[PDB]
Amino acid sequence: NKFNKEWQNAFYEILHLPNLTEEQRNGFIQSLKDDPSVSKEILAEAKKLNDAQAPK
Repeated sequence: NKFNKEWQNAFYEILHLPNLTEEQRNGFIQSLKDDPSVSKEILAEAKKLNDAQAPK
């Protein structure tokens, strides 16, 4: 199914990633909406970015 539990978990994980600016956050969210089938890969990249942006 297009908007499965997968898609849902990615949305709320990305929403709560701390090190993303707001622009980045809503960018990954827009991608999730524009292409639900790749929700897994969007989530990975968001974590990858969030983690690459921890202060100190």
